[PDB]
Amino acid sequence: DRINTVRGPITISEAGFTLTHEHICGSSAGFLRAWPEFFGSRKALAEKAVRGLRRARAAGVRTIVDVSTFDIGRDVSLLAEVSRAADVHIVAATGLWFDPPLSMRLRSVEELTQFFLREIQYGIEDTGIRAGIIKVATTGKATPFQELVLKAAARASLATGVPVTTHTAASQRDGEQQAAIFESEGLSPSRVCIGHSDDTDDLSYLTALAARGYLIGLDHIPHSAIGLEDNASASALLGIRSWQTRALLIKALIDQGYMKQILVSNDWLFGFSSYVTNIMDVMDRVNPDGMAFIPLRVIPFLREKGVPQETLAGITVTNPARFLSPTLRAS
Amino acid sequence: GDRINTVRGPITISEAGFTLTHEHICGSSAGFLRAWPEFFGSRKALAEKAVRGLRRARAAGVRTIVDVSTFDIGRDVSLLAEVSRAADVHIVAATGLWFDPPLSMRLRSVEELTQFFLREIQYGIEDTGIRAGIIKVATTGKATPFQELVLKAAARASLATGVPVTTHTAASQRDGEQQAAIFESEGLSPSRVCIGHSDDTDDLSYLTALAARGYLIGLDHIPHSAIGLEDNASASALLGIRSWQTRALLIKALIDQGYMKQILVSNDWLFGFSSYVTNIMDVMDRVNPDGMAFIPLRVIPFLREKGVPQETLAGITVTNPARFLSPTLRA
Ligand SMILES: OCCc1ccccc1
Ligand SMILES: OCCc1ccccc1
Ligand code: NA
Ligand code: NA
Ligand SMILES: [Zn+2]
Ligand SMILES: [Zn+2]
Repeated sequence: DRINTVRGPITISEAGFTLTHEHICGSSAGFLRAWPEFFGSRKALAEKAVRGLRRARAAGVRTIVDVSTFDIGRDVSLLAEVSRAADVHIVAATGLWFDPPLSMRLRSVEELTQFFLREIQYGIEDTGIRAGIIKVATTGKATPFQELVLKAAARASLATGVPVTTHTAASQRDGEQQAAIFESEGLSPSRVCIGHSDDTDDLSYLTALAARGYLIGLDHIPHSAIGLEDNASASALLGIRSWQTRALLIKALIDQGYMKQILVSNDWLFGFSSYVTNIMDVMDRVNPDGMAFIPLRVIPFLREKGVPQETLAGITVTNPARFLSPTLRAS
Repeated sequence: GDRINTVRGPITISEAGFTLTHEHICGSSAGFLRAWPEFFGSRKALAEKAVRGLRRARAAGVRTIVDVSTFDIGRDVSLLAEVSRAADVHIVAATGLWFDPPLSMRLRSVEELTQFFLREIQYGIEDTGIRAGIIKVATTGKATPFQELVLKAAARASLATGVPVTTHTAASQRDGEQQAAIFESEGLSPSRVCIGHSDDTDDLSYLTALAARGYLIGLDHIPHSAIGLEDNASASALLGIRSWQTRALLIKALIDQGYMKQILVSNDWLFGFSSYVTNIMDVMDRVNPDGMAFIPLRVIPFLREKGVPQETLAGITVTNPARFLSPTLRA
């Protein structure tokens, strides 16, 4: 009946319109604290995040799920501060992305399970802030270490009921391997969201996963390097497909009957150090709406394409609630 | 330079006294200790262990240690300051980058890295005001492209501040030669550089040639040995099969070749170690129960017994470190 946020537990009904894959800051463990000037200042970053969150809130966003793990440099204190200042619920994550340091990479599945459980059950660091989701990732075939992470993520989810969300190389169909690993651990597909799924047009891939019960994360909607074909780093990161092409995947999935398995987001951020310098500026120019892009542009676009109001509400409110609600497997 | 920066503030050169130049309170990863303190029992337990060990080293005559843990070694300056104060041992903190930088660091330019190192030396680490007194870098064989950038930034930061540079090397692969070339290409004086883990090789030719050029030779792995643990692969790979006596004899060898003024001795010890296999700490503590006190309790006496005069021993353990650590700008 309750979802853990950086301000404490909230009831399922309080979540409202939720963005399921976002970040306050995309960084590295200890980075923000060791070199805050990379972002101007910690204060400047916080203020930027507050402005953006307030704008998203004005557009109807009530909660965001910050899928920043330990290795994405998640700073829960920052999350709590901006959540309170902007009055937006923020769900924190545990798990490991693709940049784990040696102290993590050398751990066993059992040790990692303990670490994920710690963050979900006791709290992140010494803050008492409990994670409400487990984030994992692969970029093509999983590495041996990534397989361990996925297994530990499954074990932690099974013990706590918190869902798992992933980063994929959609092109490479990472989702299938991820699903395989999760199922080998007994995890229900309904507890998993296969992310960045809009990065591919393979509707066969998407639909096959949906059919098995997985949640499909169409969270890269505003990501596009169109108009910047000349910026190699940006093109590499953002792609050359339009936001409309990506958004159309939502309707496609709806049309195929999987409206209840879709999760939409922007995968936006206010600071980004884990890539080339200046990527944030480039991204902000591409999508000035930031996290508000979904409600301001995507939802109206889909409605214009014939998606009914109730399906839109179902996707942005109902689906996230059901996914985030901690749910233990029936015995 | 009339003062050396320590975690408790500046000290005069005379106050350094007997100094261990390559040590660690804890060998970890950025943000690891704060995120998963239970890996070490607890933060409190680790601190207590460190205080006991530092107090024992102090009883044996050690007055200062140089903790060469960088951002990526998970250096926690607050922990260092706490233990320094509780044990009453001076601790010099480091800046630089070891071999496990996260993406936020690895994507940076030489100019960016330079600014980060300067920040830690001139202003302070994190928001603590604790200023680094040394710059740590590393290679493990031929430098990676990023490592070349790190070495160049380290040289630039050293040139602007006067603080020395110390390195991690794959000694048997003669990394010191490439390191030296890079440093020299930036105009850094060899006298501001310590080529570490030099006792890991039996190639005296390599060591004397670097000494002849003015570099400091760090014979800092003296107690590291897996003799008696052949059966333990991880430990063997890490510690080697050469005896502590064989390593200590290199100190004598260099003295005999006329380079007593260019030798720095240490143990490369730690109280916690998460960046390797689990349980490595226990294995190490069994191998060398004296921990950091190994140098003064066993090595100095051993050398004396082999004919090294007291004045020479004092010069190596007090004078050399003082000269090295004193901030010195190029004329
Ligand atoms: O009950 C059907 C309403 C609904 C539509 C879309 C997604 C979840 C719920
Ligand atoms: O000649 C001065 C005495 C000395 C000996 C060894 C190292 C540093 C100094
Ligand atoms: Na919980
Ligand atoms: Na300084
Ligand atoms: Zn993301
Ligand atoms: Zn070391």
